[PDB]
Order: sequence, then C-alpha cells, then structure tokens
Amino acid sequence: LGEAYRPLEQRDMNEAEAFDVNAAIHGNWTIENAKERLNIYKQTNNIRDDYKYTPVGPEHARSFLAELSIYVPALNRTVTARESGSNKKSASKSCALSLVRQLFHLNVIEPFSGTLKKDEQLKPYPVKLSPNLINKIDEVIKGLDLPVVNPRNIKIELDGPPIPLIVNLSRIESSVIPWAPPQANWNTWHACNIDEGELATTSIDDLSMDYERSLRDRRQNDNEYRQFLEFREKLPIAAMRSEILTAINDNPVVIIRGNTGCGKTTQIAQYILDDYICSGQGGYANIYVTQPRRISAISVAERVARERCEQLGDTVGYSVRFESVFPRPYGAILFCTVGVLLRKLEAGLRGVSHIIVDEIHERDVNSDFLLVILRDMVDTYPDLHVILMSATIDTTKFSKYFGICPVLEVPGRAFPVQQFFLEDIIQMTDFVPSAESRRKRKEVEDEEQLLSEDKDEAEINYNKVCEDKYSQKTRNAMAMLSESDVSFELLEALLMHIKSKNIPGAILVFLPGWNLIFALMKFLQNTNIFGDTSQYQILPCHSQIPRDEQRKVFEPVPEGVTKIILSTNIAETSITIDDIVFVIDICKARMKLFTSHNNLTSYATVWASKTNLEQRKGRAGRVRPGFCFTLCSRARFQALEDNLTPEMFRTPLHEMALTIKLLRLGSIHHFLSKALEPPPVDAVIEAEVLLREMRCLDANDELTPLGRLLARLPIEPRLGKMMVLGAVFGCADLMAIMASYSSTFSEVFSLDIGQRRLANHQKALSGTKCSDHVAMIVASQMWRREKQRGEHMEARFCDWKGLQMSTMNVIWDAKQQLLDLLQQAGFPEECMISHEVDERIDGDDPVLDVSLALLCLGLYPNICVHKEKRKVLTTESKAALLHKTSVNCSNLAVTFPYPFFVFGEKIRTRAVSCKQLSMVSPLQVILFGSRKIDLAANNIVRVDNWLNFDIEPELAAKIGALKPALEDLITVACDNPSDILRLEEPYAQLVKVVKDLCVKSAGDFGLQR
RNA sequence: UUUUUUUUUU
Ligand SMILES: Nc1ncnc2c1ncn2[C@@H]1O[C@H](COP(=O)(O)OP(=O)(O)O)[C@@H](O)[C@H]1O
Ligand code: ALF
Ligand SMILES: [Mg+2]
Ligand SMILES: [Mg+2]
Repeated sequence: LGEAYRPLEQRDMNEAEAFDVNAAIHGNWTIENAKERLNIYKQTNNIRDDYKYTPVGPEHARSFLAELSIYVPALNRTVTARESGSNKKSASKSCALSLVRQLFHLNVIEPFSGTLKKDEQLKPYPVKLSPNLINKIDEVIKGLDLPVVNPRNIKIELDGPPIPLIVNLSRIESSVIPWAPPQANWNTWHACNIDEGELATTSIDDLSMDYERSLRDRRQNDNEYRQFLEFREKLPIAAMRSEILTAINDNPVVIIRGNTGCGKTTQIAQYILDDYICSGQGGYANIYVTQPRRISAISVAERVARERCEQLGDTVGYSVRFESVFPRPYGAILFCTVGVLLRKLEAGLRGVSHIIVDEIHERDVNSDFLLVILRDMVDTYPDLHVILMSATIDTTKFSKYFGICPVLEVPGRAFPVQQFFLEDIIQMTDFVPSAESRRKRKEVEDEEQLLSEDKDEAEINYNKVCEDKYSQKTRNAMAMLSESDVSFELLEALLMHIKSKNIPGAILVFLPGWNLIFALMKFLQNTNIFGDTSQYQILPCHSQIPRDEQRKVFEPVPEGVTKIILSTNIAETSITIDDIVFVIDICKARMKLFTSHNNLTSYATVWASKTNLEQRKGRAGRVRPGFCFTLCSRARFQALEDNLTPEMFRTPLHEMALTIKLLRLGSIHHFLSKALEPPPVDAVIEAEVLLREMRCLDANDELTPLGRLLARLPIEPRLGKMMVLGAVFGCADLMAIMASYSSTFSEVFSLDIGQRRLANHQKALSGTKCSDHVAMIVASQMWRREKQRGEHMEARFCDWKGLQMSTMNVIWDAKQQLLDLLQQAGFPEECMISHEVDERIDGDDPVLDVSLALLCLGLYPNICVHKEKRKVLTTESKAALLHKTSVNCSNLAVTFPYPFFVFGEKIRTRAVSCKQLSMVSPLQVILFGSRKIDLAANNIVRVDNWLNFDIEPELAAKIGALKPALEDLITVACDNPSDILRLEEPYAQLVKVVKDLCVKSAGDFGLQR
C-alpha cells in the first residue's frame, strides 16, 4: 500500500518675428494683414471670443502663448490657433495668421487680393573664377546638353524686376499594414524567415509543449520564482486578472485605466503570455509593449525579466534606438519605444498577437500617429488585439475614438502618498523668503515695468490666493514668492524639513531642464549639509547625461547616505526607483516650439498639467508609503490644464507625411483627418508643398525613389537629400556626422554656469575654418581614439577638452546608423570611407570644402551674412546674433575670410540667434545655398532676392545651369545606388567640376579678400 | 538660478 509505491532697443526682435516666408502658399495671408482680416470676420459673424494669453518662462525670459478658437457654423467645426511670440503683440499676430490661413484653406475666407510687399540692398560681393575652371564648366554644360540662360538677351536693367538665370527643368493601390497569425519558421521581431537549425522539425505546438512543461516545473520547484508569484498576486491589478484577460480575448481593442503603480506594465503582458503558456499555446503569443521613453522600455523590461527569474533575451526583451536585447521568437514580450514600433511597421507585423500601447495619454506625435494606424489595423484584422493603458486619461475620448470599446477600471494602489501644496510647505517649514531674494525680484520686475504689456485676468498671481485655513504668516510669505522662478531657498528649507523627520528614503525633484538641474546641484553642493557626500549624493537625471549615470539613479547609495535625484520628465512615468520616499515637484515642463512662417525656434518653460503632476507623484507609493511636495499653490493647481496640448497641433508634419506615403496608407490629408486630434490644415499644406519642392513627391503626390529613401532615414528629409549627394561625392562619412550633429539637441562643448563663451582650447578645434561643424568633426576624431582605449580614457579626454561625453556618443552612433542605412539601400562602402580632417590647414582642402558646401543644401535656407562683431543678417536683412556657444562668437571686432555662414538653427531668446555655424565661400552659397539666381539692375546677380554678387552674369547663368543637373544626378543616384561611383561620363564630369567649384578659394581668382 | 541641451527613430 501507499500511493508512492502503488504498482500498475529690441526693434529687431519684432521685425525678425514679423518675417513671413510662405504667404504665397496660404492665399497671400501674412502677418501684417491677418489680424485685420480676422477683425472683419469677427464683426461679420458676431464672434465675441478674444485672445487667451499664457505667460511662458521665468521672469527674466518672459514670452507668451496666444490662443483663439472660432466656431464656424457653415462647417460645424471649431478652428483653433495656438502660437507663441516674444510679447503679446507677436503672439497674437502669429495666432491670427494661423487661424486666417486655416480658414482660407477650408474655403471660409477668400485669398488676399493685393500684392505683398517685397529696402537697402546689401553691397555686391565680388566673385571671380580662373579661365581653367570656366572651361570645365563649359565642357560639363556641353556634355549634359544643359539649357543655359543667355543674359546678353536680357534687356531691362532699369527699374523692373530681376530676371531669372536658371531654367529649373528636369530630364526623367494604397495598402494596409501587413499582419498574420503566428507561423512556423518566422521571427516576428525581425520579420524574416528563420531557415537555420531547428525550426526544421519543430512546430509551434512542440514549442508550446516545451514552454508549458518548463513554466509548470518552475512554478513548483523554483523558490525564487515562487516568491515572485506570491509578491505579484498582492498587486492591486491581480484582483482583475481574469476579467482583464477575458476582455482582451473577446475584443480587438481594450482600455485599462489603473492608478500609478497598480501593475499595468509589469503584469498585463505577463498575464497574457502566461495564459497562453499554461494552456499549451505559448508559441502562439507575441506581445509588443510600447513606452514613450527609452529609460521606461529598458527599466520595465529588466524588472519583468527579474519577475520571471530570467535574463533579458529569453521571454523578455527590449528595443530602443542603438540598444536592443531581443527575446526568443515565439512566446515573448518586447518592450520598445513607440518610434521603434513605427519603424517596424515597414516590414509588417506578421506574428504579433498583442500590442500594448502604454502611457497613451502622452499625446506626442508618434503615439497619436500609432493610434491612427492601429485603429485601421484592427478593422482589417479583427484577430489582432490592442490594449491601451494609462493612470491618467479621458477614457470616454479614447473609447469613442475606437468606436466604443471596453474600459476596465482597476481600483487601488500599492501604497499611499501624502500630498502637500505650497501653502502646506511654507507653513510646515515656517518659510519666509530672505530680504535679499525679495529685493532682487522687484529689481528684475521694475525693468519689466518699462517693457510691460497689459496684465489681464489671464496673469492672476495664484500665490496671492490662499484660504484662511492657513495662518496669516503662511499667506504673506506665499504672496512674496514668484510663481515663475524656482526659490532654491525654499527647496533648501524643504530638504532640511525632510531631513528632520528622520525617515530614510530617496528624494526625487522634478525640474524642467538641464539648466535648473545643474544650477540646483551646484547650489546644494555648496551647502554644508547637502554638499557632504557622507550624508547626500545628488544625481542628475536627463536624456543627455551618459547612460551609466542615468542607471545610477536606480542604484543604492552607501549606508546612511540619502540619494537626491534632480530629474526631468524622463522619470515622470513608468519607472520604479525602488528607494523613492519623497517627490518634490516644481510643476513645470519644457517644450521646443517652431513657428513656421518666420523659421524661429524657441524653448518654452510652461506650467505642467494635472496629468503630469499625478504621474510625478506616482513615482512614490510604489514599494512603500511616500510623500509628494507639489510646489504650487492650491489655487494654481485648480487653474492648471488637465493635459498639455497634443504635439500634433504644434509640429511640422513633413516627416510624418513621408511615413504615411512610405507605409502606403494613402492620402496625407485623409490619414491626418483620422487623427485623435487632426492637425491644423495650414501645417498639412506646408508639409505637402515642402515634399513636392524637395522632389520627394511627384506630380501625383506619389513617393519618388528619393522620397522613399528619405522616409527611411531618421533625419530631416533635407539632411537626407544632402546625404545622397554626399555619397555621390565620396564624402558620405563627413556628411553623416554633420547630419547627426544637426539632428540632436545634445551639446558638444560644456560651458560653466553663466560662462559667456567657449574657451580658447575649445575654439581651437575649428582651426582655420571658422566652423562649429569642423570643431565637432575634429572633437569626434580625437574622441573616437580615446573611446577605443576604454571608459576612463574617454571620460578623461572629455574633461580635458571640455566636451560632453554623451553628445560625442550619440553623434557617433547616429552617424554609424545613417551609413549602415545607406549601405542597406545599396550605396557602396567606397563612398563612405573615413577622411580625417586636418583643421590646421590654412587654405583649400577639397574633401572638406565640398562637404561644407553640401551643408548649404542640407541646412537651406539658413544662410547668414556677418555684419560686425556678433551681428549677422539673415534672409532679407533681419538682424541676428552669433550664438554664444559658436566658435565664431566674439565680442571683439573680428573679420572673417568670407562673410557667409550656413547654420543649423535660428533661435528666439531676448535676441534672435544663429546656432551651429560654418563659414562658406560665395560659390558654395550660389550653387548649393540658393533657389533663385537672378540678374538685377546694374549687372548685379542676386540670390534668393537678398544676397548680391558682383560676378559675370553669363558665368552665374552657367553655374546656375548646373543646379537642375545636380537634381537629375540625385534622381540618377536614387534609381541605382550601387552605381554612383561609376557614373555615365557626362554625370562623372559634373561631379568633378562641382568639386572644383566648391574648393574654398575657387571664387577668389585675382581677388585680394 | 543672469535661459547651450523637453523628448524620440530600422
Ligand atoms: N524595481 C522594482 N522594485 C520593486 N518593486 C517594483 C519594481 N518595479 C515595479 N515594482 C512593483 O510593481 C508595481 C507595479 O509596477 P508597474 O506595472 O510598472 O505599475 P504601472 O504600470 O501600473 O504604473 C509597483 O507599484 C511596485 O510595487
Ligand atoms: F502608471 Al505607471 F509607472 F506606468 F504609474
Ligand atoms: Mg506602467
Ligand atoms: Mg559684374
């Protein structure tokens, strides 16, 4: 017997902001006429709405948003505009312009019927070429049979318009994203057939059998895994596992709303996968989980691997740009950024069973774009499952967008978080701001009193609103504090109060950007208490610090040391930093704005939304109880937006339009009209016109081979087009690194707090070239060799030269990626050989010279002309300054060998600044930095209606005739990437003469300079 | 704290 044994001042600013580059594509509606037209519209249609103004920035860099919405009965539609400007006047003009332009394109208002206003011409710049060079031009023109304008037969040089010297002439089904259920011999993650080893005799059922046996074995026998299961069962979301799985199983789309920390991201993917595994079907599951941020995808993937007692690479993986650990091909979970999933769409999503779109409230352009796609995909493929998740969403709006889908409400949280507002913080600390700080703030305010605009009820001071529940002293003190500026005194007092409680735990401080993070770090490190490394370690957290320093925020500190993390919103959602007990929220966020009509970028520090505050708060109360010190008044909190405005509303759309066409999803307008919030129609029009003019789209708005290639590169299309010519000219390596530098906000050189300019050893990297691009190239060439010697050597080198290590790495990784992608498109290795730049050469350098010339194409229309000292002139002689960070910036009376600079960015501060600058020669501008080359009065050749040249008009026409040939060359290259270094002879000679033309001195024949 | 750097891409 027995069972075991039983047998069988500042005038320039407004003028720079009023500049309007694109009225001609928007009905001739421009800055100076839009407000008046809108006033006429408002009078005709009895519209009482006025501009809503929002202050932006600290008091010392105050700007404004202006918003206006108009309901149009005829369309049953509200048209909204939202724009920024240095003051209310510029913001309201830009706002009115957007609104009028939208109304024009929707046929509610007419085109403007008058002529637009097109003085003081700039002095002509002399240009002369050798007879030898001119002969080569003639040979190329003959060889390519190019039409050339003959200015002998150009009569009127009196008082008429300039005459063109270019003839711009060339010479020669919309699908759904593929999907399928799981299939043998297919890797879902790479979208390719496997063909190797043992999915030869191995079916998906056999795999499933193996996974179930293995999991069931571990469930009984693996103590660590057993413990993790016990832990997991106690999470708030476990109470709804079955209900959630049933909803997912029976519906193509589901929404999960659950509190911060309740278990959405760590658990749901496991619930789905384990439900397949335990039922003998583990091989028929493959789950993508998108996160908005890189740190979230990586961090949560690491956690989920640990909950399963595995190494990344088995059932759990991640993929972010430059860094992937892919899981096994069947029965797996891949965490990624939204952008990665959008790039995977090109190859189809065959074999994906479930897509979890996490933190779906973010409203970045990628997330909204993905929602459009996925809604169409579930309609076409009703067996696909999509799961949308957030703590912080309007479920009704998302449910409606998806045709009404299930909404699952998860109650509870892991641990409580005690919340305090500014009043509470002042009262508990007995804070009073110092005499010094009060005087300094009135001093900055009293010089605003001269430049001040009307203070409207939209600029209430919510620090002077407080209930009498608080002491009179608390109220007086609060009323002394700026809402715009961060009081480091208050922060210190709060940190001391936290210390006095004797509660161990890390402190997480949310700040809008780098500048505040590093200023507060310095401030704290200078104190006796917080500067003592035996008591505190202060860690920054920002996207642009080294990867290893980001990882330090998650890690412990020594015994008795308190961790203070000073972080941007990269730590706002998704992540568990396991030792957080206290959150301090400054209640701000930073946006990068772009106004299309004037080409101005700016950074805006704005009030965070209630959504942002709730996510930030939710970094505590995850592993133990916590505290959230929200540094705004209770009345300010009530006045915060529920959410920040969607990115789709304020971003150029041309990259997304290319993606729409690449993925063959049909019409750009139609696709974007299906967005959760459709973008304003003027931005859609701008995008289409840009892509047509760049030749990415043909006459039928279909993708050209150039457009298809550019849609696949992770850079601005204009930089992509520059790369194609780079390849043709044998300098793709240099072009890639410059494109990469032009595509990151991460800065090359470090400057101290309040440092006015680069040090000499940093400027010296430019050598003789007067070029930020060269300085960056040279820095990269040196850094590259130090990186090869190891981490210590790399860091030491960066400290020695004042380089930002993380920037060097990202520029390199992006550059290598671009080159790999060009190789994949068929361009030969030989066109992207490294060429070391020697910055110390004073004079011509053929490979560098053509490289910098091609920047004029990639960064067009950003050409400026040096006037004196830091002052330059941009298009149509608008004033600007050389950015303080440029190697070319000096307060002394510098003169440059040539006055022309190409630049990466035109930034709006208290002044307009040009940033990322390279000196370029006149022919480089004429050839590559121009759309029009016209003959003006008195034989002056005028480029783009403002750069004047004293050059033989006949010669300018000959040079100009090369520009359409260069476009044809790009067509030839994109038709056959593999043949670009063995061109038919007339194109090979074009390449040669253009190299000659781009030599630095080629326009200086017999000229002193 | 006298504004170089919110994010993100095969
Ligand atoms: N690294 C970690 N250490 C300890 N606990 C963790 C860690 N990561 C997650 N958790 C636990 O799992 C819970 C759920 O995390 P997660 O699924 O990321 O929450 P949500 O997606 O709902 O915000 C956390 O509240 C915490 O209790
Ligand atoms: F909802 Al979470 F971290 F993803 F709070
Ligand atoms: Mg989550
Ligand atoms: Mg002349």
